Amino acid sequence: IVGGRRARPHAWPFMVSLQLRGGHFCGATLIAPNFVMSAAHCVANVNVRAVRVVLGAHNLSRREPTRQVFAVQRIFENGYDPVNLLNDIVILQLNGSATINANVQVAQLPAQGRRLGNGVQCLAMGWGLLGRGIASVLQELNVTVVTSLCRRSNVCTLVRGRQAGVCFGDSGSPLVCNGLIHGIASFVRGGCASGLYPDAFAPVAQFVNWIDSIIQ
Amino acid sequence: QVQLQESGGGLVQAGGSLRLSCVVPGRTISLYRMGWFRQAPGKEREFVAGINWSGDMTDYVDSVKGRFTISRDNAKNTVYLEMNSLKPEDTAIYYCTADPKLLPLADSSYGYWGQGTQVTVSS
Ligand SMILES: *[C@@H]1O[C@H](CO[C@@H]2O[C@@H](C)[C@@H](O)[C@@H](O)[C@@H]2O)[C@@H](O[C@@H]2O[C@H](CO)[C@@H](O)[C@H](O)[C@H]2NC(C)=O)[C@H](O)[C@H]1NC(C)=O
Ligand SMILES: *[C@@H]1O[C@H](CO[C@@H]2O[C@@H](C)[C@@H](O)[C@@H](O)[C@@H]2O)[C@@H](O[C@@H]2O[C@H](CO)[C@@H](O)[C@H](O)[C@H]2NC(C)=O)[C@H](O)[C@H]1NC(C)=O
Repeated sequence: IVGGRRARPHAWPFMVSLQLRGGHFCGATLIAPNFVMSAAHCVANVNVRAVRVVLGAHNLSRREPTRQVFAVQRIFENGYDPVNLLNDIVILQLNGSATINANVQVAQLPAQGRRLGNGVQCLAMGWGLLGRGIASVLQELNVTVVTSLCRRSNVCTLVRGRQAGVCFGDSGSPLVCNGLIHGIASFVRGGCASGLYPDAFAPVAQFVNWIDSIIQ
Repeated sequence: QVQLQESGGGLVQAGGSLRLSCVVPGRTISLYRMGWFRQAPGKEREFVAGINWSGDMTDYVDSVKGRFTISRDNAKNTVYLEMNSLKPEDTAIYYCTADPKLLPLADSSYGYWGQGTQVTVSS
């Protein structure tokens, strides 16, 4: 997250860190005690058996007893097309069930087919690049929905008046709009915080019935 | 849409030099990692070299360190592979690669691959 701010500790208990060799590489969202959702490109050509799903984290540079670590049991995608950047969404089943508490909670999803209009105010977040290196503390950022320079197959956002936006390592992280998870960070154009192109998110509302068919 | 068109292959004499290029046609998606893999016939794909989106970090295979240099040009969304002191064991189809994941440059988890170009080092 470029030009964002440190989140309050455990403000977004549904926020997840996906790690490889102990290092954060993508975000995800807890959508049931035994399922997280992230971006399909986060597991494309990865050895899923080594992916550690970390729940209840805040500062990735500190030892945190609030954390709950799971492994990935199964992968569920729905027409992910890397060539055309479509349906960048994956549901990862966990090898167990999370203990729901103050620091680990399930996210709420929108109704199937709910489209957001221009100007809707959202909150983006993640442990990706700051512009400075990877963030230690979870970062959040106020963003606004735009339908220009964006496809019907994405939810796009922009920061009005400043050089800020999502960056590398924020992929898979949620976009929260009116309390619901409406986006999964997918890609940026013209580099991070360009002020030319909006950041692109997988449109979660287009997949709700399918997510629900899996997580029940 | 997302494409990797390479150029700069061909023949060279042992000890020679060659420069390869790879463009990501259009400002369609900013890819964190860009690099080069290579494959000799009937052998496995080999990471050769890689680079950050910023250019602050690079990595190479130990068999090409000091001889090969990888550079990037975000303005022309290109990557280049300067190959010097070429050995016949460097003969392979060189593939330009790209990927969005924030992972080590040497991690063989690249999603985007070019068609490859033939580099043939003589003897
Ligand atoms: C569910 O998985 C966790 C995590 O397993 C680790 O991460 C995987 C990606 C893989 O690398 C595994 O080999 C790792 O073990 C399990 O957590 C482990 O549990 C044992 C016993 O408690 C402990 O010795 C390990 O250190 C734990 N690892 C971590 C990082 O917490 C957990 O046991 C699994 N649960 C079920 C239901 O099988
Ligand atoms: C910057 O964003 C925060 C948070 O945005 C809200 O909460 C997200 C989780 C998501 O639901 C977004 O779509 C929301 O817009 C704003 O904080 C809210 O502000 C209002 C009024 O100021 C307040 O009543 C709410 O309780 C706040 N919500 C939370 C969870 O903090 C903040 O105001 C935004 N700032 C600007 C200048 O836009």
